[PDB]
Amino acid sequence: EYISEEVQKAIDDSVKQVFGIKDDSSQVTITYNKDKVNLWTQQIIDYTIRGLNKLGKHFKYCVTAILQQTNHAGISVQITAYQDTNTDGSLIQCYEINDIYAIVSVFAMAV
Amino acid sequence: NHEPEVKATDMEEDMIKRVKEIAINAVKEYKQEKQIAHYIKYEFDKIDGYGWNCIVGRNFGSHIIHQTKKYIFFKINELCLLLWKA
Amino acid sequence: IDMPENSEMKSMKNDAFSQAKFAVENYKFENKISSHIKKFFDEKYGPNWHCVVGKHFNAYVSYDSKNFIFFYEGQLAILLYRKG
Amino acid sequence: LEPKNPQAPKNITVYDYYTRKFKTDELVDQMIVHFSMDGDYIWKESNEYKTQEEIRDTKKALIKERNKFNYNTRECQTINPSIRERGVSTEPPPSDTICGNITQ
Amino acid sequence: PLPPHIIRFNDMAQHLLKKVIRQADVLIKENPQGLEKDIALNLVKFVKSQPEFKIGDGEWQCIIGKNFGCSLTFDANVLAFFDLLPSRKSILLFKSG
Amino acid sequence: LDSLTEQTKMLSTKLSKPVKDIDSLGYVMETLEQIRKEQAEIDMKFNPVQEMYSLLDNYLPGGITDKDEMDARSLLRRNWDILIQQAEIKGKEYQHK
Amino acid sequence: QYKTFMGARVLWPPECADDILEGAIRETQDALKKFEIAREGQKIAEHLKKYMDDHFDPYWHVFFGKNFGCQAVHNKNRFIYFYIEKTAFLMYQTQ
Amino acid sequence: YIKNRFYPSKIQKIIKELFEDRLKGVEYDPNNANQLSERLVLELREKIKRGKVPRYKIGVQVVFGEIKGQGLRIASKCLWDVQNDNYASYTYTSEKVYCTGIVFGCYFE
Repeated sequence: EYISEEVQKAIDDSVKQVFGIKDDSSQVTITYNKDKVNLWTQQIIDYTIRGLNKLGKHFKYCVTAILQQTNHAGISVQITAYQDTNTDGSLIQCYEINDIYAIVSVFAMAV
Repeated sequence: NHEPEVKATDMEEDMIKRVKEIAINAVKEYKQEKQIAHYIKYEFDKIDGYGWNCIVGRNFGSHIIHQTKKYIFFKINELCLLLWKA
Repeated sequence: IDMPENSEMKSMKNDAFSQAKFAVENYKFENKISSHIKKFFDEKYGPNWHCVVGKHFNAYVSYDSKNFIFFYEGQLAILLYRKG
Repeated sequence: LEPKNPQAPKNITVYDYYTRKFKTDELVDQMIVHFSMDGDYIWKESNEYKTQEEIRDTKKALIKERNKFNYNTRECQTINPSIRERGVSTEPPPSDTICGNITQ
Repeated sequence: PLPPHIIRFNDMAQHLLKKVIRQADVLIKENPQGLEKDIALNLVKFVKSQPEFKIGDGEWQCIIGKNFGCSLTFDANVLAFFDLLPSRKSILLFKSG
Repeated sequence: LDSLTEQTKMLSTKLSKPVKDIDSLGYVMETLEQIRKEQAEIDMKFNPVQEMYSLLDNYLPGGITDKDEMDARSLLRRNWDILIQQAEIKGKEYQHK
Repeated sequence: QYKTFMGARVLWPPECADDILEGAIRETQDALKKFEIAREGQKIAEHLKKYMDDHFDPYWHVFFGKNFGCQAVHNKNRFIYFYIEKTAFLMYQTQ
Repeated sequence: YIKNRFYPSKIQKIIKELFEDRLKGVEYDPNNANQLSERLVLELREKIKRGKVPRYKIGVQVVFGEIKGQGLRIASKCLWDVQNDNYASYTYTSEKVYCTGIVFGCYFE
């Protein structure tokens, strides 16, 4: 009784509301910062979980986030688990603005 | 394997030797055409400022310009490497 | 009975025979024979070659002029040509 | 499960023109990607504003004193072999089948 | 509907490439034999003529080939490289930067 | 051999013929260099002669009729070597003066 | 267990895709019936690979006979393997 | 006990053939996109009906849209005993539209 499409919609609401700005200039006046990246990761995760517990669904979630500095290095993000067919599942998302390569990985399970 | 060889060149001797070394290193390190061209264009952009162009291929036609002493066209083991500036 | 040609000087034609005669005896499966011939010619002359071994088969390929060798080696038949 | 990516090759080869061999590579990247888009909008970066505004500045001051003397055309073309389609045939070798009796 | 093709790399707005595809196709059909010189000449003389393609840093260049690789200081705006499936001619179009 | 040689030697005699093109050059030097780029294509259309005379002088060195062969072929490559040398030297000294 | 198909015994489920399948599963016997005979050799696979390269992706490889069997790695999901009247057909596309 | 089994690529077959011959390079018209999906989903379901899987339950799913300066990510997870149950998935994208279909299969027991 859910849809991972909407799970992704909620993740997108969270991220693009926290840092995403429609007018694309403040997003590079906000470039990757060694001092502020801790605040970024923690607050992204906290706001995302606040969005998730806004949902009254009885399913159980767990979240992971990755923040990459630059495209030169390259990365591979892969997912795998072991759960129940009907209700459980997962979700991934890649995200890019100018110089921040964000990735979110969520697991949703029954009970 | 075999050393480079110029089919048409306009460079000085010491500048020929540098592009020889950079081509050898590029081909030993990278294995892709765009990667080799990007790396050599980068090497000569670091050594000689801005405005380098490098065409790396197997059968192409070109009609280009350059600075008078910044052009070279040489082949390595059936690889046509052209290079020029501006 | 059939010997398609290649470049003069016997630079590659003399090579292909001497290589394939060792290849055929050294192995039983065609895999090692054909891979040996192709892998050698890649190091020797060209970037990409193509080799076929077998008793009976017909083929029709595109290739580069004077780079198509085909010979009935013993009971077997070996085809080779550059392409790419 | 440790996911394998469908719609992917399993190993990558490429010719080395320094070491005249090939060399294959059996590790393949397995991230499904569609529509990567490159951008050209650059906001108060340290590295790009300098490198653009400086070159435009120097060009315009130079022309304020066509200016680089007229260039010279060139030409070069490579050798392009022709593509031919030729197909040949082998044949199953013949065999014989006799019958003989045993003598005294 | 466009004629089938494989855009290996394009940078200009899509209607520019539409025009390029249609004229390059009809031109490869009108000149099915000869050298790629004539193809290049006719394509440049047509492409340079239209009131469109207004902006240019340098000027027009077209290259036809079947096996190569290159790297150019193309004008950051216009660049096209694609293939015509029936004849498989890797055709390239840009403006000098 | 004769035709290709008359071409290359004509390029050389254009480099050397008029006191004008000797001292005050013009756009004609751009055409000389154009023919020098073409010189690739010129040797491409000449290469049938290299292998053919190779097959000929394999078992027929000549010595009697090889006079004009020596003249023409060596005249081609003479234009080539003076091309490299005079291109370099003339470029440098015309830059000096 | 080599399940039946309106064309032939196909290893169900296989590792290819049905425009290719239906095309091959109709084209193999269409080719063999129209003007072709089992007496001729690979002038069959000639027209088969030609037809495949004409419509579908260009780089194909065909192997058919009465005794063969292969492992390999190819383009994902481009593996046709079917028997027909005790004659194994195998086809795969490589980029 | 599973004598007749499900492997991915015959449904992957059906789904490819279906996609080319039905989409035939159609544009993304907004007034009929959802109903185009409605039609071809049921056609695909009919095809898996002859898809020769007795106890394998079929969770059909399809995506259809147009590509316009638009980055996208679609992924699923598999949730079954690998010995019996399996999945299938195909993508098909032209110059301006993209249609991708997935089909589950779960051996009933």
